[PDB]
Amino acid sequence: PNRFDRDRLFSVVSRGVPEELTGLLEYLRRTSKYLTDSAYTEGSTGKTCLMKAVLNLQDGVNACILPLLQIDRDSGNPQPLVNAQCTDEFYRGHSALHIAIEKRSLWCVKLLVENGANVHIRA
Repeated sequence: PNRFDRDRLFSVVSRGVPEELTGLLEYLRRTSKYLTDSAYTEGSTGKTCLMKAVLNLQDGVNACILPLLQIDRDSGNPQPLVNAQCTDEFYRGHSALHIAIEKRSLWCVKLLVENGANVHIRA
């Protein structure tokens, strides 16, 4: 439960259960890496864990988002996966804020903007 991989982290966030997220901070402070690294994001497009987390919601609730964002800001590159955007020509610049706004929800927008972001970021 210390060494984390993209696939298992994506499965963890997908279920919306935040109990097994104990270990992200320990790994990030042990291997000296952030959560915005290529090791956790898609290598073809640039999709990150926040993206998969917000693409799946249980009737509009995903409790893992709060622990994920707080741990991200607790340790991360000056962009806490809120300005890190896709790179594929199909979806260049596509960030988490647009994806959150897509599903026709508002709370996710509240949290994403509150923790800080670049609302002017464009795709």
